[PDB]
Order: sequence, then structure tokens, then C-alpha cells
Amino acid sequence: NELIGQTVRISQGPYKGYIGVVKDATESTARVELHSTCQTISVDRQRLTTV
Amino acid sequence: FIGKIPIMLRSTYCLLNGLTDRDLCELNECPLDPGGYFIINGSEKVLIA
Amino acid sequence: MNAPPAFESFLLFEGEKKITINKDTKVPNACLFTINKEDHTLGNIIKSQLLKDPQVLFAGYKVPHPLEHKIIIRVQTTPDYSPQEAFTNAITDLISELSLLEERFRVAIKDKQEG
Amino acid sequence: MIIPVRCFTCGKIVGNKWEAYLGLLQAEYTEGDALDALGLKRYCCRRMLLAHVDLIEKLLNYAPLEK
Amino acid sequence: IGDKFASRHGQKGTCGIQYRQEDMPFTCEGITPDIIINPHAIPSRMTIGHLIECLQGKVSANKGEIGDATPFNDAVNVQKISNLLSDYGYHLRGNEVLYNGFTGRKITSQIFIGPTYYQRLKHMVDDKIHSRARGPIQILNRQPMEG
Amino acid sequence: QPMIYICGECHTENEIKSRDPIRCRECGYRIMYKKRTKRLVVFDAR
Amino acid sequence: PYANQPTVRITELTDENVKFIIENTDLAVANSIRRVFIAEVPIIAIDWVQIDANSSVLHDEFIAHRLGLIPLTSDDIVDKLQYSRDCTCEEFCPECSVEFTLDVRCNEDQTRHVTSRDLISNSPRVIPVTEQDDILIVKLRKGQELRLRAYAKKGFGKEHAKWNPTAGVAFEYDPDNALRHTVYPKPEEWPKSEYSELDEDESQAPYDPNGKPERFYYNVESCGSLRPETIVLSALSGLKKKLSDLQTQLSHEIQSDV
Amino acid sequence: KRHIDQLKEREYNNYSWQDLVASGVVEYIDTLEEETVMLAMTPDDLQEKEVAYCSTYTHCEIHPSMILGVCASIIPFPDHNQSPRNTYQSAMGKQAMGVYITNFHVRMDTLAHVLYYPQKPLVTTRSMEYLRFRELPAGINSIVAIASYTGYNQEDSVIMNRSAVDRGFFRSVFYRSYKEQESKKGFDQEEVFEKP
Amino acid sequence: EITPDLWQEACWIVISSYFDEKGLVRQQLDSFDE
Amino acid sequence: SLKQRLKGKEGRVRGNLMGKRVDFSARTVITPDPNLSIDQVGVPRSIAANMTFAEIVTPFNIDRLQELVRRGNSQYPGAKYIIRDNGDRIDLRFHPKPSDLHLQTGYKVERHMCDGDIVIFNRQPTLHKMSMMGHRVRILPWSTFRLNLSVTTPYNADFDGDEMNLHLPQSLETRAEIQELAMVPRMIVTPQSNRPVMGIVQDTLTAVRKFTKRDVFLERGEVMNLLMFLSTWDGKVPQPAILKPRPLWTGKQIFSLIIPGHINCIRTHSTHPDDEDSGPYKHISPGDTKVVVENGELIMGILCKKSLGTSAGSLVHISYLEMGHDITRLFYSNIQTVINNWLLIEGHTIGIGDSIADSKTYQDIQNTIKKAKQDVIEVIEKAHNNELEPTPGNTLRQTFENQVNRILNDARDKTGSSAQKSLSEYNNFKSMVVSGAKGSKINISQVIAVVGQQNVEGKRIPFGFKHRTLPHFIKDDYGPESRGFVENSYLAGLTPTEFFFHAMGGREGLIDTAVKTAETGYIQRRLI
Amino acid sequence: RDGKLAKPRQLHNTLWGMVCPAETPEGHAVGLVKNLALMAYISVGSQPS
RNA sequence: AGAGAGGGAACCCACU
Ligand SMILES: [Mg+2]
Ligand SMILES: [Zn+2]
Ligand SMILES: [Zn+2]
Repeated sequence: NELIGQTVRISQGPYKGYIGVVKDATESTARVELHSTCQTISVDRQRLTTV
Repeated sequence: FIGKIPIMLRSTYCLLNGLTDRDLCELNECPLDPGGYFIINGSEKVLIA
Repeated sequence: MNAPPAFESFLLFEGEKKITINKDTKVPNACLFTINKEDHTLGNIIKSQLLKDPQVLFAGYKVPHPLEHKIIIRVQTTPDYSPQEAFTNAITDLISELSLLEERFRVAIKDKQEG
Repeated sequence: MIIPVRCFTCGKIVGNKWEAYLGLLQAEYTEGDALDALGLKRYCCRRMLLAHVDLIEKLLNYAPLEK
Repeated sequence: IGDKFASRHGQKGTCGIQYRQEDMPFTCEGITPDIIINPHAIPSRMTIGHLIECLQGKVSANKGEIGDATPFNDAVNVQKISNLLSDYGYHLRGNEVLYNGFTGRKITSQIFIGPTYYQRLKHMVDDKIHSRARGPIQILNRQPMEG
Repeated sequence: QPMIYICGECHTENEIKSRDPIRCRECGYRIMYKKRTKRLVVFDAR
Repeated sequence: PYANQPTVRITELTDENVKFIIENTDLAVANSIRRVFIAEVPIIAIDWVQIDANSSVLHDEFIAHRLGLIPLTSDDIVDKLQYSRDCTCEEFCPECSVEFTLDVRCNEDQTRHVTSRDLISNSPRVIPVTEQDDILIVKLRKGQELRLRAYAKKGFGKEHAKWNPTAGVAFEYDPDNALRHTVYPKPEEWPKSEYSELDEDESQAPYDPNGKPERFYYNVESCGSLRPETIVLSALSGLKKKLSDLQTQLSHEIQSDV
Repeated sequence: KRHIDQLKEREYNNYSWQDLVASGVVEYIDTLEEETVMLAMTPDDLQEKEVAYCSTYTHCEIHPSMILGVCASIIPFPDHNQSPRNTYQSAMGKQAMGVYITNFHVRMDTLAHVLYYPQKPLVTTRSMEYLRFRELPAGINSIVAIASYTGYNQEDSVIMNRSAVDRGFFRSVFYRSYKEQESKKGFDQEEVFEKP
Repeated sequence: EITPDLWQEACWIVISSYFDEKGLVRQQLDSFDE
Repeated sequence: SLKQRLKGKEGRVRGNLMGKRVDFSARTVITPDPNLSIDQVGVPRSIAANMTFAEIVTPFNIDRLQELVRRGNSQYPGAKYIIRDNGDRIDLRFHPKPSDLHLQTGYKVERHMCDGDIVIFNRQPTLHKMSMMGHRVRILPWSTFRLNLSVTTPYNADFDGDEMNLHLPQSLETRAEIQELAMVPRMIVTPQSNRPVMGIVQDTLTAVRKFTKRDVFLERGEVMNLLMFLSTWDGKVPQPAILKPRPLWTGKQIFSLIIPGHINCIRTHSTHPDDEDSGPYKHISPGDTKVVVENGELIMGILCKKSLGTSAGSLVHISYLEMGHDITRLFYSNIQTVINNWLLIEGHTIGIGDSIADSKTYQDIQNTIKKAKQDVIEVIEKAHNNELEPTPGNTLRQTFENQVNRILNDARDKTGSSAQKSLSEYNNFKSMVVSGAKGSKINISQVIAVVGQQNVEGKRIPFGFKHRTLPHFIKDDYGPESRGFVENSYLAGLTPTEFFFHAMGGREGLIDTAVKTAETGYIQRRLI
Repeated sequence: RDGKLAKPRQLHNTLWGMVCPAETPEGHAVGLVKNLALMAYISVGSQPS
């Protein structure tokens, strides 16, 4: 996808304000490698805002 | 020239023998290190008695 | 790695009910109140208040697991008195006494700071 | 290394006490007198300064790699 | 949890669970334990030095001095440690009335509490956890890999 | 296009090239340290 | 069948701690108020740290951790701030965050202490608490520097320990254990509590079976993020709000069942 | 007493350990010579007149704590423990996380385990001053409670405080280095660093 | 004269002198030196 | 060579054909958890999100499996492989087009394992069949295998860095086979000694020993809090043992609520006097040390390890035989949960106050040590003057050695007995020893009174030097302190010579432990 | 290694003060691998002339 | 929307 390897910012939800890198992306959701925690979590594309 | 023989640190023929702690900190070597180990291919080796 | 996020203690999600009522079938007039995303800091007071009713035959609460944030409050009341009524009266009594305590604490602050 | 900001048990702000603790030590006080001169009643707050080693001063001797 | 901690007496053990401060028990003052260890780890292993270290730790943290724990001293026995601890408003043998963190009712037994020196070992659980499902396969024989 | 490296003991910075022997211009020190990245970092203060 | 009337008697009120007695209430109510002191009181703490540059001996995440535990003056702003995740803003705004900027480079041979004073806020009210000296964040050698922008957001103690306004909450009931909840093997060895009222001849009070826990003694010492009395006021308001929301969901569930 | 007076004022009189060896006060005794020596444990007990044991001592032990090794010297009250426990602690002591070296930021070590806020022990020995364990420690002083509880400190496990951990309690940092070089060979295979 | 009962603090002075003069790794360094 | 490739323990026959690497297996550290059943293991999410079960698409589960496929991989409920009717594998981690994500009856879906799945849990030295048992999967957040407490005893896993292996049965047939054969409820009673292997572990055992005492009374609120954790409670609060003054339930009533069905057992407490059943009070025990469970209700007695432990004829063994095996699983879970939750109110500890006896006991210990030491010395002076006569059957030196060992052993036993008469019934060492959960009387004697004689190879400390044990002793010194007898205790601390001799004894024990393993394992392999 | 005998592994009496009695690898190398005591010093040797 | 992986052997330290 286009979103793969793009630094994104969760702009909605419990994880709001986190900066991460998209590992996998779909039509609906996308996995984000969080820069802060040692964990990769999946969020909706509507909640993501690229830098 | 016969050849090169390894030197364990903090010896009498190592570079940092008798150097002050300030000089060691200038060389990025801590004064806390007791030496007594060889540097072979970047690996620190200890000769077990 | 497998660390749960810090907001799992108090934040619900879509499809999660804050309170779930399940009528017990072992004894008459008993219900299990499953409170999601809470801990002892609610169930303990609810249990203590439900013990003050003369019409509650059993008032207890337990956490199934400390790593999963939910409590179950089991209430058995006397017949002719619904346990849900006891629960909604315990909540109101707690709110009343806490508001009274807050007002009295305000009065105490005014007394202390002004001599 | 550097002094913790909060006492691990209490959360009492102890990170602002270290330099004053050293000043009271060099002013010829005992360590307990220095501790309760800084106002640390609970021993869990007292161990934060009484057993701290200021290692960052050792870390600052080396020249910074980036410049 | 699963991270391997140890005392200075061979009293190792992984982290069973982590409670927040409000769930952890507390004394008459606001002091909560950082670590809660098993009482059953003592009697068979017989690490009385762990208890004496804890008692001397209370004395040291209250007195404001780093305590001395040389093995063969004869100037520091448990009775002198208890007498020094009694002067700081504590029980003779380091026991302190812990209040329960959940119910608030004070614990019937008097919990032995105080500061020890704990060491975090190199062994985490993230370095040791691994699962596998039809992954890489050896070439010499078609069996799964090692490690 | 050139990558800026910090010259170890020299602590100065210089350009580098592809297939370029790693040498400083001040004293020819062999150890270079790559500069910190230019992209943003964000840390949860937990 | 109803709630007893509690009363408050404050023994002292200082800028650090508040010491008071709550009488005529249950044990669970008293313990919950203590737990709400520790956890459910919301304050303002740094949670979003962006390191623009860093050359200090301490690494980035260590500095971000130390910035997290710094207490902030949130005596009146925390009631106005929305929770960051609840705000409809563009992922950050002055209604759910407070901006801090640190920009320090050491240009002298002296070890320069980057303290809590170098944290510069845009909101004049939300500033670090530090008479007392400042909170040491990181020391700097000559040539080292750190630049960062830190956003502080509203949160409470359950989320993280950096949102804990209380330094220590001492709580005890029945200091002479007339209830005999705790059973001393030898009560002579046991020191008396601060609130004991027995003569030195007597060790512990006589047992009464009809008694109940009452007259709870509190010693709430704040860390400086809040005044010790507004911690109690916010705690009581928060506990009442939690019960009110629980009642609202209870009413919805009951109406759903019927 | 004069030896102690000249030994306290070191760096001024230049009176070292070798000067005391030259003074005929201390000497090195090996294992063969220990078979033919009458060794006093401590002077406060084995040189005062009593119902005499031997009264023919030749040497005196300096201090019994010097019979232990480097890792058995960091154990507080090791004689109050059981010997297997001391051995196991000696195994664990070479494994505790901590600041292993002062120049760890320069070293490209593989599996570097360092700690955020290491502390010196409140309960220490005199021998830690000479291993410099108070300058590069490994561990944190913790307020432990030995209590049966919910049931997670059951069989050699410990219950920890989440808030304390959130305050930097034992929060370590793990470094791992990766080395790689290219090989200039006979033109058949040629490694080179580039973005593929 | 002699050290009657201040011996407890007098022995560790000589221990400190030994470990300031020799060190912990005299075996390795002296063996390689010789 | 080929022969070298086959002949070894790392060859083809043993290393590859007998014991081979297997897919669908996980290995991580275990940490305790008392809030899940004995047949439940709490596996992490990242492990469950990597090990898959091949579930066949049927019209009953076609909608559920369809939704899981729609989630795809890494959406934990989802799946990763979908297998066609002709054995064609389709990835779900690479996000194919939505067209080939349909499901008709016949497809296979390798879905991430959820709660209720069956796994095989084993430790490494599988010396018996209870070291490898089947558990039910429970998904818990953190990254460890949370398994129950009572399963520690068959596994011999003490959570101090132990990591276990978890195998997943892939077929449904083998899943049913494990459920019907290798379930831990079905592996409670072992065939090797017709006794249970689970038992009740240390902390629950001590807390239940203190719980079932006669002087334990519970307030109504505490009773309801305890009864909240009973899984087999029919919702009827029992009539209190004390009604009019302060309605107060006895702990035995709550434990009678625990005891399932109607089972009848008669056991004896660990501290039951042997002269009690001779005279009167044989049915009304003054010490409450006669365990009688009658008609499913605990009549009387304090339950030590001889009542709930792994001993044959215990309460749990009879619960297994008279009742079912699922009922025994509920019995174990109810005991652990409710006794732990009462232990929260009660609290149990151990400290330095439990290791100190009063000065009168210390005077008795020191007097006994002095008397025995003088007796050894006078035996020595008898041996020097040839006034000691040899026992028929051995030399004069051994008549001497037998006398010295006999005197020192008598001193150790007498001092231990005099020490263990002064616990004052609140000492936590006695609390753990009487319940039998952890420790023995010897540990109490060594902590309080005296460590005792140190031995190397079954005899005293040998003369390593020339006719002396250490250079601090005179030559030919056969006294107590010279030959390894330690008169100090762990509370007072050991002198350096006693410390060294104690280290010798510990070294001998560690050598025995380290050398025993390989020989025992080889004997087991040959036997099998 | 892997010897069933015990004499080379045991804590002999002459290990007093020269070698630590407690520290040892507790695996299959008990007593074989040892750690030197603190003040113990290995004689570097001189000429007998 | 281009979809798989390989090294191998040897020897040290620990882990239960
Ligand atoms: Mg183990
Ligand atoms: Zn340069
Ligand atoms: Zn906003």
C-alpha cells in the first residue's frame, strides 16, 4: 500500500498523540509500530494522520 | 621484527600504565577497569588460571 | 511486548457494557452485577453499603482475576424487595453521604484557614 | 546514575534534594541530620539520598562524541 | 511479571504480579512495600541473614548511616540491632502493622517489613518467550530449526 | 547526498562518499560516528 | 437502611500535608477515599515528549521518563482541562494540554544543571512546583545540549504513577485496637500510635465486641502538584462522579431489562 | 600503633603496604607454610591470658572476612545464611544488572545490561569499599515486606509495586551491538553497503 | 604501643592499604609483567 | 562418517527419530496464579497469536470462522491460514483480495487459539506421566504462562526462572484424546503409589491450617466475602455457630461448605498427641487435633499436610475416589481461592521475631552446650590415658569416635527439643512446620538453638593439614570446635572456622546434587 | 567434567583464606572452577640463585 | 501488489 513505511500520528482514540511507523496496512485498519512503547498495535486508517 | 604478541591492559608495557584518571577519561577508558585482559580481534579475553 | 496498555484499567470499548445484570437462578431474589473496568475502589463501598440494609440477605463482591478489570457484586434481598432497588438505593445513599462529607470538609477548610 | 525525581515508594519529590544534601554534608553535618534537615521523615524517602551514588559526575568526564 | 529478581542471599524469584500503590498494603504511615516476598522462602532455605539485613536496613535508614554487615564482627548482633531500632519508634523486631490495600481492615498478623537490597538479574521474560508454527525448516532433515 | 559523520576523537563533522575510505581530514582518525537522525521522535513519558 | 452522617475534624493544615479525622462512616468508605487520594485524583503531568536534539550522557527515553515524574501546579487548571483522548481537537490543543519548551546548550566549562526551571510553559498557571531548590533533570558537559517540546495532559493515578498528587497518605483506625483486628503476640513491645490515648502503664485497649471501625485518622501529604485540601475535595468529587456514572448506567440497564 | 598512625596518613608520608612488608610486620604465607604455623584468628581473644589453648602463636589472621571471594564479599551477614544459599548468591551476584563499566557509552558491547538508578546497599560490608561496589553498584534498595498475600508470591516469586516501577524502579536499558563488514574478493562476490 | 580494642578499625586500615597498593588483579598483571 | 552420524545421542535414531523438533510449541517462564482452575494455563496473547488450530468449516461455525477470517491476522481473534478443499493454503497475513475469503463447508481455517483450547504442558525431566499434562487455555495479558499452584507438585516447578514447554494438538481427534486421557483432573491420583500428587501447596496449606482452628470466628461481612469465591455454593448462607452475641461463623463451617458431596474421613493432625486416644477425650479433642469430616461437613480437627496433602487416604484422595474428578478440580480451586481471600484478612508473615527465643531458653541452650563440651573433653582425657576401653567390634579410635558423635548428637537433639518448646504458639516457623507446608523441626533447631555437627563423607571434618583441620587449631585436636561441631545458630552467626566447616558441608550437599542427576537419568532411560 | 568421584570437587581444608569457600558454579562444575579469595596472591616466582 | 527464509561445524559462560 501507499501508507506502508510512513510516519503516522494517531489523532483519535485512546492512543491519541503517538508517533509510529506503519508496518502493515489494509483498506480498513493498519498496524503501527509505536516509537514509544515496545509494542505494535493496529488502528483504523480514519484515526491516523501522517506527518 | 619477530612478530606481534598481545598485551593485557594495565600492564607495564600497555599505553595506559600509570596514567592519571583524567588522562584515562581523555582516552575514553575508565579508571574503574582493572585490566588484566587481552584485546584479541576486539574481544576481551581472560586467561583462566 | 505483551504489556496491556495503561488505559485498560478504566476505559471501556465499543460493545462493552459498563454494568450487566444477570438474575441468579440458584436462590430467589438474587442478581449478579458485572461491573466492567472497575476494581475494589467501587465494589468495596457498594458491598459495605448493601450490608447496612436490613432487607439484604447477602451482599458480596469479587474480582475474577486481578489482571482482568471486572467485578461481580452478588446481591440477595428479602422477597418483596428487588435487589436492583437495593443497588440503586445503595448508590444514592453513598452519593448523599459523600456530598455531605464534601460540604463538611469545605466548612472545616473555611474554619481552619480563617482561624 | 542521576538522582531519581520521586521516591519509589511514596512519590515524594526527592530529585531537588541531592545538591542541598551534598551542601549539608560538606557543611559538617551527620547524614541523618542532613536528611531530616531536608525534611525526610519516612525512611523510604531517606534511603533515596542516603544510598544514592552520583554516577553521572563520572559520566561527564568523557568528551561528548557528538559536537 | 516473569522478570527474575534476587536478593543478596540466593533468594531469587520471578515477578508474580504488579499491583498499583492503592492495592499494595501500607503501614500506619503511607509506606507501601516495593517487593512482597514469600514467607515460605525463609524456613527451609534458612536465610536468616536476609531478615537481619532487613532489620539492619530499617536501623540504617532511620539512623541516617550506611550499616555495617561484616560477617565476623561480634560488635553487631540482632539484639543490638533491635535495641537501636526500638529508639526510632518501631517494634523491636521490625514487625509493623500493615493495613490491607483492598478492604482497609488492618492485617491480623504483624508483617515483617523493611528495606533490603534487591538485584535485577539479566534474565527477562521477553528474552525467553518464543512460540512457533511451521516456520523455518532445516535442510539436512526436514525438521524445525533450533533456538 | 553526502552523509555527515562525526570524526570520533576530533569531534568535528565532515562529508562522506560512497566507496570512500573512512578517514578524517584533521588527523585521519578511522572511527566515524553517524549523526542523529533528522526525523521526529516522540516518547511517551511513562 | 441509609447512610450514616460523617463528620470532619481537621487537626492541622500545612502547604505540604493535611491531617484530619473522619468520624461516623464505614471502613470501606474510608479506604476508598484513601484509594481515590492515591489514584482517582486527576492532575497535570508531562506525557508527550518530542526530543528535537540530545547530546547529554543520559539517553532520550531516560530524559523523557524524568520529565514525566516532575510535578506541575494544577490547582485550578485540571478542572478546566478535558482529557486528551476525549477532546475533539486536532490531536492537541490548549484545552487538553499544556505546552512546555526546553532549549539548553552548555557553553561553559562548568557543569550546567538543566533543572525544572528551564521548562518554559505557555500557560502561566501550569508551572513546575520548584525556598526549595529546583528538580534536577540532567547535567550537561560543555558542548552537550538538549532541545525538546513537552505536552502535559490530564490524567489520574490508575493510568500512571506520574499523575499521583499524593506523596503519602497515612490512614489508620482504632490506634489502640479495641476492635482487636490485629492481634499482637506481646503487646508490651509494641510502640503506641500518635493517636493513642492510653497511659504508659497500659499496652492496648480492652476489647469490645459491639464496636465497629470509626474515627479514621488521615495524614495526606501532597507532592506539590496540588494543595493538600484540594486533593481531598477533588477525590470526593471524583468518587461521587464515579458513583453517579455507575448509577446512570444502572438506570439504563434497568430500563433495558423492563 | 605507630604503624597505624603512619598508615592513616597515606599520600603524605608515602607509607604504603610494601613499607609494612619491609618493616617485618606482615608476610606472605603459602599453603605449605600453613601446615607449620600457629595461626591466631583475632588478637582480642587469642593473645590474652586465659585457660590457655596454645600460647605459642606465630601468625595472626588480619581479618576473617578476607577468606571470602569477590562475590561472597557483597553478601550482608553471610555467616548467618546457609552455605548453599551463599553459593547460589555468589552465582547470582555475577548476573545482577547494573553499571558494569563507567565508559559503557563508548563500548560497543554485545548484551550490555545497565540500570537507570542503581544504589549502594544500606546494609553493606567493609569489603565493598575495596571492590568499589559503592561506585559501580548493581541493584536498588527496596522496601520489602515478607507477607502472605493474594497468592502471587507463592513458590519463589515476588509481588511488585506498579507505581514504584512507573517511578523508575529497576527499569533497565538493554544494549545490543551489530557488526558487519564488506569483503573485497576475486570479483565473484562483492559485499557493499547500500540501500537495496 | 599496641592496639587494645581499636583493632576493629585498625585492621581495615591495613586492608585498605593492601588494596590501594596491590589491587584486585595483581596476579594477572604481575604474571604477565614477569 | 555415516556410523558416527547414526551412533550418537545427536544422531538419526535418538536425536532425530526419537526426540525431534516439533512445530506448534511455545516456551516461556511460568509465574503463579491462584485465580484460575488447576486445569487452566494462562498463556500470553503473542503466543496465542502465533500458534494456530486447524478448525474445519461446518455450518455451525461458518459465521464465526467467517468473521475471524474477515479480521485477518494480527487482529487477535482472526486467523492466518485458510486451507482449500484440495489442500491449497491461502495466507491471511498478506491480505489477499476479498474475493477468495469465502467459506463453504469443507474448508480448514488455522485460527489463533482462544480460551478453552487444550494444550499439553510439560517440564523437562519427564520422570513420570504427571510431568506432562493437558490444560485449558486462558488468555491473560502479560507474557508468562500463568498456571495454578497445586500443579506445581507434579511438575516440580518452583517459579524461580522456570520455563515450560507448551504443545498444541493440531487435530481435533488428538484434542479429544488429550481431553479424555491427559487432563490434570484425570491425573490427580498417581499409579506409582496409589496416592494423589497435587496436594495443597505451602501458603494455602498454612492459611487453611490457621483457618480451620477452633478459635477462628468470622463476621457476617467477611463470611459473605469468603462465600463469594465458592464455585460450588448453592447460595444458602449456613446457620452461624454463634447466634446471639455477635453472629459469628466458625471457619470450619465455611470449609464444610468447601467440602463437596458427602464424604467421610478420619485423619490426625501433625501435632496430635499419641497418648490422647488412650485415655479420655479421644472423641472430644482438647487440642482440636483429630480431623473428622462427616457427611460432607468438617466436624472437627485442624487440617495439616496429613489431611489435605499428597499422603494416601487424605481428604483429597477420598474426594477423588468417592466423588468424581471434576468435583476434585472444583475442590482444589475452591480451597485455593477462598483460603487465600481469608488470608488477606488474616495475613501471614515470617520475621526475625520468630527466630529469637527468650533468655531462659538461651541460658538452657548454652548450659547444654557447655555440659556436652566438657563431657567431650573428659572423654578425650580418658582416651589419652588409655582408660577408654574399646567397644567389641571396632578399634579404640572408633570407640572414641562413636562416643564423641553420640555425645554431640545427644547435645544437638536435646538443644533442639529445648528450643522447640518455646515457640509460644504464634511463631511462624511453628506455623509452617506444624502445617507441614515448608520446613521441619530441624530447621527451627538450627535457626534458634544450634546448627550442629558438620560432616564430610558421613564423618567429621578430616585433618586436611598435618594432623589438624585448620591452622588455627593445635595439632591432634579432637575437640568439638576443632573437628567441625558448630555450637552457634543462624540467629547468632558462625565463627570463621565454623563458617568454613559449614561451607564444607554445603559443598558436599551441592556435589551430591550435581552428580546425582546424570546417573539417575541414565537409570530411568535404561528402565524405560 | 562429568566425573562421579568427589575428592577433586570437595572443599579441602587447605582452601582456607586462599580461595573462597562459597563461590563456585553450581552446575556440573562444582568445586572444579573456583574463585580466588580477596587477599590471596599468587607468587610470581624468582630465581633460586 | 513482482511472496520466502537456508548456512554448517566446533568450543566457552551461565539458566532450572
Ligand atoms: Mg525452578
Ligand atoms: Zn577531525
Ligand atoms: Zn484537545
